[PDB]
Amino acid sequence: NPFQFYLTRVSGVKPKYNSGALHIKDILSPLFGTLVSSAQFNYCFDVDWLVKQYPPEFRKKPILLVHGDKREAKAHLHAQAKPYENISLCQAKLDIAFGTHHTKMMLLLYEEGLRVVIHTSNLIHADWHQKTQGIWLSPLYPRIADGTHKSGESPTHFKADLISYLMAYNAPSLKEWIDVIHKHDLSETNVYLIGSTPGRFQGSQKDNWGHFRLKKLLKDHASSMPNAESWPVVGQFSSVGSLGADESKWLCSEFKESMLTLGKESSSVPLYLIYPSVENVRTSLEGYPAGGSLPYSIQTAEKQNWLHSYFHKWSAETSGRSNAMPHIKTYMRPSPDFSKIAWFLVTSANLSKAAWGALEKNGTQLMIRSYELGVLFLPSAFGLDSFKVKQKFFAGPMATFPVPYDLPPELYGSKDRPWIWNIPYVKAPDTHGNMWVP
Ligand SMILES: O=C(O)c1cnc2c(C(=O)O)cccc2c1O
Repeated sequence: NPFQFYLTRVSGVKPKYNSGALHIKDILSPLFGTLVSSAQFNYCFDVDWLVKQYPPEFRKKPILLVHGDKREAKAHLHAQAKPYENISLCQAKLDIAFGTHHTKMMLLLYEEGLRVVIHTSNLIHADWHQKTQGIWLSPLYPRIADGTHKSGESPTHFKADLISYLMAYNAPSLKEWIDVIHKHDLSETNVYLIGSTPGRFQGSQKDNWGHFRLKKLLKDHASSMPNAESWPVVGQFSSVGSLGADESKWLCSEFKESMLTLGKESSSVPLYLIYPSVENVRTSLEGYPAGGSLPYSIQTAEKQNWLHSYFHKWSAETSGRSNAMPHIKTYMRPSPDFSKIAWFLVTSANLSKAAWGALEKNGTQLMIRSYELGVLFLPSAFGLDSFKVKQKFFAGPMATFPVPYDLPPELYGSKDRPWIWNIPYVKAPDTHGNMWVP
């Protein structure tokens, strides 16, 4: 397949639903390359667990942990890593309030080249156990011969864009990785990088990040089709931020407007949002504890009940993952009969202004609070007009895109409620016999 989009392994599904899936031990295996050094960008780390996922022969190679923790949380992470002399830490600066470091990425330097992994899982056991998570695996990027002067750039500008993302940290440990990337040939890359970094961007920088970055890519590298107004937008996420008192504040005014862009020309486009119901969580493989990773608070939700009429259940029969709660986040543009898609994005970014950005200063400035990272699949980058949707995710022309959940999405029933993690659920027990009492 050309897309190299994978799901993580799920404990408890039949082997046919894990055949093409990846565990972190598979990604770090010597079959993928002979490791020299690695950088782990993430949010939450269990360092003891993380080191055990590297093959024994590679467990003393240098590891850089890139995180956003401050104060006591920072001290706790340093204490976790102190027993391992080969682990260094890089604290991503977070100068805007309520921002976090959500980017999930591995940089893997081998004897044989370089690989980039952009994914959705925290580096803790539970995120790789029974959740639906997404992985994009780069090709093995060869080193450019010393003395050869090549760009090593792809038609999607991935090399320059990844360097630009890392430069935004202003961090000495990442300048080392920038120099590594400069020395490798990334020309085979067929995805576009979509990142968020904290800041206030105007003018020439407005299109670099967040939902304006997506809009720019869709204007430049996708084509509008007739009846484009009939092609829905689908967003699928594991958390929701405060979006405002009604849909016109942000969701349907600037977010949806960026997502409905196609081509360079001058809305009743349906918007489907997929987010687990309480029943989805109760009957999941993990039971109610799965909701520990779906952190929608009652304080936020009670301020935006208008939002929940957009919500659709989690269903993933196509990949055997209906009971594996989603921590992947995806956004896409299906055709009116959901048989084709105009593009697909997998990312760390949840449905929030912090992650995607919000316009400020009379619409002249995009303010982003957090670090996020994802990759965009555009048909034009594969020589196509659209992607056909793969009917079964793990089944057998390889130019069909593996969408990991069912289409069309199913609207919440009248008795369904969105999972809200900080209220009790004591009416019916979960798959382990327990209630939820936060
Ligand atoms: O992967 C992430 O980016 C991420 C960020 N935050 C949380 C929280 C929280 O914000 O307290 C609670 C539970 C899960 C996550 C999580 O998975």
